[PDB]
Amino acid sequence: MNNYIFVLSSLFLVGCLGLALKPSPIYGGLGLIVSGFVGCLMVLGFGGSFLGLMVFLIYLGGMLVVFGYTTAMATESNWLILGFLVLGVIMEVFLICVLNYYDEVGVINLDGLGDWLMYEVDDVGVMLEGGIGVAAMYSCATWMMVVAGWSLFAGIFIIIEITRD
Amino acid sequence: RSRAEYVVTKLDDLINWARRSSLWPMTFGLACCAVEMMHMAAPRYDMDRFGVVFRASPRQADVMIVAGTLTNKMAPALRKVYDQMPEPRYVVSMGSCANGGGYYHYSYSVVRGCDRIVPVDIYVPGCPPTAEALLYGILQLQRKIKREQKLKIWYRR
Amino acid sequence: MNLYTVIFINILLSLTLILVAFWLPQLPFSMKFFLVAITFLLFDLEIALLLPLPWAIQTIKTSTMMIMAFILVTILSLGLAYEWTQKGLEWTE
Amino acid sequence: MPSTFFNLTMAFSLSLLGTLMFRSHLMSTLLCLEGMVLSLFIMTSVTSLNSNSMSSMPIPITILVFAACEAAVGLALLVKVSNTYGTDYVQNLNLLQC
Amino acid sequence: GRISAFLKNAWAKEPVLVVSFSVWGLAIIMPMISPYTKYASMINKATPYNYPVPVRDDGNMPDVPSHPQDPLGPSLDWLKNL
Amino acid sequence: PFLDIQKKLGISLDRHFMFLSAEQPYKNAARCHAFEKEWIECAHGIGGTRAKKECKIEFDDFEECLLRYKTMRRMHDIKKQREKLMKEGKYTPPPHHSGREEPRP
Amino acid sequence: YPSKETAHWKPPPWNDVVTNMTLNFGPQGVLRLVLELSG
Amino acid sequence: MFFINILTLLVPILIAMAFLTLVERKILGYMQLRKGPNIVGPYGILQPFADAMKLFMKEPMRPLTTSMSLFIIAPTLSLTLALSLWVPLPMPHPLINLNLGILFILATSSLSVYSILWSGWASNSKYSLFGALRAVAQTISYEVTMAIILLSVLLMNGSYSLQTLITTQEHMWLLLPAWPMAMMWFISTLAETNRAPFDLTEYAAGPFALFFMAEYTNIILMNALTTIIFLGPLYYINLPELYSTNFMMEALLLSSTFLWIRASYPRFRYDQLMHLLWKNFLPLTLALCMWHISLPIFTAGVPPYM
Amino acid sequence: MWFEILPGLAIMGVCLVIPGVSTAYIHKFTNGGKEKRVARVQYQWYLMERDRRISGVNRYYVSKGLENID
Ligand SMILES: CCCCCCCCCCCCCCCCCC(=O)OC[C@H](COP(=O)([O-])OCC[N+](C)(C)C)OC(=O)CCCCCCCCCCCCCCCCC
Ligand SMILES: CCCCCCCCCCCCCCCCCC(=O)OC[C@H](COP(=O)(O)OCCN)OC(=O)CCCCCCCCCCCCCCCCC
Ligand code: SF4
Repeated sequence: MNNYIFVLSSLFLVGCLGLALKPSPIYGGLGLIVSGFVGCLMVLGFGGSFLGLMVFLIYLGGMLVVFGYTTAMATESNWLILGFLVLGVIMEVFLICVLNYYDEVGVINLDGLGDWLMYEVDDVGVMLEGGIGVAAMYSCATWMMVVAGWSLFAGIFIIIEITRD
Repeated sequence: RSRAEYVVTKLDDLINWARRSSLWPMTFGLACCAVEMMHMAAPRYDMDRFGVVFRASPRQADVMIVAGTLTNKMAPALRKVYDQMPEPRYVVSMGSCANGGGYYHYSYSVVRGCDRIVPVDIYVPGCPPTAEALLYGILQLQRKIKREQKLKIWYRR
Repeated sequence: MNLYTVIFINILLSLTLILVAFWLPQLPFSMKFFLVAITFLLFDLEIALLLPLPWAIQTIKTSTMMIMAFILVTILSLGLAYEWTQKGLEWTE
Repeated sequence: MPSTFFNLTMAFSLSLLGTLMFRSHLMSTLLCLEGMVLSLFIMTSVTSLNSNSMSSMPIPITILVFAACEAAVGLALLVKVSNTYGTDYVQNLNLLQC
Repeated sequence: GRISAFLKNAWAKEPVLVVSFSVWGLAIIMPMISPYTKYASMINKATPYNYPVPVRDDGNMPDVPSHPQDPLGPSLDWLKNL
Repeated sequence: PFLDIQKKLGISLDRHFMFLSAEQPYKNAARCHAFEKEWIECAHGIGGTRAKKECKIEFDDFEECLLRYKTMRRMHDIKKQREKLMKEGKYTPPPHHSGREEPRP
Repeated sequence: YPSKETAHWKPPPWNDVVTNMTLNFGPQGVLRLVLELSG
Repeated sequence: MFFINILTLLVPILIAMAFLTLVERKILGYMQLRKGPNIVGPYGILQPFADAMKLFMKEPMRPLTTSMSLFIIAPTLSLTLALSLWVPLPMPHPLINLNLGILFILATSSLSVYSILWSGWASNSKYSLFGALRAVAQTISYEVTMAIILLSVLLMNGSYSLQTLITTQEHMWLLLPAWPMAMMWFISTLAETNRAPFDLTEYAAGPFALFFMAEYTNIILMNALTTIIFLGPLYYINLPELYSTNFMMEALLLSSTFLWIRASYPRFRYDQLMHLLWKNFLPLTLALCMWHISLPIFTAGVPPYM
Repeated sequence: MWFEILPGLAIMGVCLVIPGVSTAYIHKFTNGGKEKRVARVQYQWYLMERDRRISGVNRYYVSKGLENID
């Protein structure tokens, strides 16, 4: 259960590798959805559920909905991408193995897998979950709040102006 | 007989019971007979109570009720819709037009019976036959597909 | 571990259902859909901004939080009013 | 955490290399762009949660919102390309050479 | 007159926008009117999510109490009587 | 920054959440708050070059707290030596490290 | 400088410058509708 | 014991789904002056089982041009999202207690609209793709209005938990403070479940049965969610069976209300549905969202964190 | 008549009685006649771990009162 986060990170790397290998855009969006779910799982494993549910509710929830929608109004095989994907995953296994043995405990350590996921946590305490600071954006970072709001308002104006035709 | 054939017969009973209890038609409805079809759908006779669901898509259909006059302009459409329907499919022709041309038998633009286009399981006679009689035809179809022994034939292969 | 077990059981049940379902029998683009899709993107990110309000309601400086939330929902209303006035909400040639 | 952060940086590098090596699909290019965006979100969120930086957990929300509006702009541009050329092929976009 | 007629026949033909705009205006104005607006901030301040760290006194300050069961300090009798 | 409108008007639009030891919601201290505070207290008022030259001890302590590279090296060395003594068999784990100990609150 | 690898180019223009749905309504069934749609 | 609890949650939900199909047939028949199925079984109780067995027994007409990957993925995804939607629900105690269960619910609905979009793109027909785009736009717009409505009513509640909602509801129903929100939430759940008058309506046998199962499961879940949020059942710490029974009764009335609405009303137009949402709900939703932002501030009724 | 639908109502009502009641009963059985203690915060999780360490059988629900104090 200590290799859970590393397995998730490897799955994210595999999904990003396939997305870079660029299949048909529907399958590319499917791989991006899988990578988004995996990134949600990593964020939930590392900490508060709020940022993970932003990934799972806003990134997965809306953004790739609109990617899939826009791909659906678009149009497009050759099956080579699966061949480079299996070649890439066996090369990835070989590369993480050779990096694991060669750097001793550097970026990758076999014995250190799962030992350094949670560094320090406040065992006794309320007000520690991930949504509290993002809510403090309403109070502490009003400049963040207003630049995000102005970004969305200007984005509305931009989008209708571009698609006005 | 052998114990395996008893289990095969019971499996045939279960499958045939499922297929006759859940009989979803699309009515390839043309005419007078399609009006009488929806009078069978009407609350008096209640094929929905019988397990027969009104207004199903041809992709979800089990039996095609050929209701009306099949013309030469409509016969390719009939054959195409029959081909789109999945493999466990039956055909109930209803009315003299779909049976043998009927009152337009000697017409230049009328197919003399829909059996020239699609294989008809059961013919319902009348012009129009009553909704009572069409429901008779549907129950006769349920009895007919109850009589099927597919795993028995496969075991005796 | 519990949620992992339940999601695995859910996926396994659905997969075995589709497996028994198989084993048992033996262009003309429209601009307006893209418009409502991007309008959903903008409103959904504005939801992402609005979502931490159950924890932002507990702050000491309730006036500043209230002012920011009021301004934000006001610019939601203003953007929707813009799109309504410039006919991005109807389906008409 | 260092192994998973290294994996995230290699995921970003792979997505960047996929962005830099174009194929026929501008949709695939935009998908690689959001591969980079998603990798950035996970690295920022894991860094904030590891450092317990509650003041800077709004930064993932801001990168998500800003990159999503940027990709909405890019999707609108791809819609314009698909409308003018029938398809979204990037080799149709080449008459500004002269 | 004309403005009153405009709101009147607007309420006649479509009340959705009228109700939404009136609810908007009420949400603007009612925090500026009700006397309970400050009490939300007072309650949020009084809610003790963190440990109150004791202070090492030199005896020059008499306002801080030595005991929690003392008359000195910010009591919440207003909260009990709210 | 390139322009100092925030410093001229005295406002703090984005200067109050620059680092980990800044203002935090409900006084929740970030990791290495003391180390970063020590580094900033050393480095303030002497410039970047003198901060790099003179506050190197404080910066190295803060970086070691933030990254735990030497901690990972030490723990990996301990675990590798313990695994070697497992392999040659001249050492046994104690009851408290084997999961059988009397718990304390 | 018209070379062999660039002589095919043309100068830019001075000013820098209906696909519709042909639906077949039908078996909802003795009606055929060739229906011409703009969205 | 946990796997036993998993089984005794999921299996009765599927039984409720099948008998929801049966009771829809019976209620629609009796509202149309006829009967439901009663021949198949003693009183029709074997009719959903016969329907499911026929649907799994009929061969699936699988076109070769359709992508087998998406054709596999869409119905299995839709069913597993219906069950994952069901798991974090307290009745009054859940199988799994999530900190942000309502966010989990909404994002699972987002994955469901992935499922319908993937099914529509896999169905190789231009009319099917057009109807798929229309259905995704419908589901998406009613999802954004659900998210804003639910955000405001939990601004009244206090957190994204559901036991916090039970503690909120233990004195009165949330229908009285948030009844226009309740009406818009009910309409939004209707248009998520694609029930009449918002149905606006490809797959044969197996996948069709899976989609039918998941849609009816989502219908029961939208009813249960509306019950838990807006109409609080009676909760007592010494007995939870009263809460379970009362939640049961209100969920059955809300399911009957969906079947009631389908019987009573003709379906909407696509332009009329988008017009209704984007011109009547979302203005009211935003106005009431800011009103429910303002309400605890000027009433000092800010809810606790727990 | 209209009461013929009440068989289906009874089946659905029963099979929504099973999930919540069964969940509560299984929680009480697995935690010793008490509700499943929820840890929404690190403080509550720390309390659970403290009870698990005090109880001496590696189960948190075995609560110890004054019998452990002389
Ligand atoms: C949660 C428990 C269950 C609740 C629901 C129970 C079942 C009810 C079922 C009814 C049938 C529904 C079937 C589908 C119908 C679809 C059509 C439909 O509903 O259209 C909506 C219709 C649409 O109206 P329309 O179609 O006429 O269009 C309006 C636009 N014009 C006229 C220009 C064309 O109504 C609405 O959109 C209104 C929604 C309700 C708003 C209620 C506001 C009340 C007041 C607000 C607060 C004000 C005071 C604030 C505080 C002040 C304090 C001092
Ligand atoms: C056919 C292909 C289908 C592909 C898509 C599959 C979708 C499945 C259905 C939707 C599942 C959604 C899961 C979303 C993530 C969990 C959300 C959440 O809130 O997680 C946090 C929660 C604990 O957080 P909290 O509530 O704060 O608790 C602490 C307080 N006591 O809980 C946790 O921390 C638990 C962490 C894990 C939770 C997710 C488990 C996923 C299991 C793997 C699924 C894929 C398996 C591999 C592929 C199988 C074949 C397809
Ligand atoms: S058989 Fe008679 S009733 Fe039926 S379609 Fe022909 S003319 Fe009409």
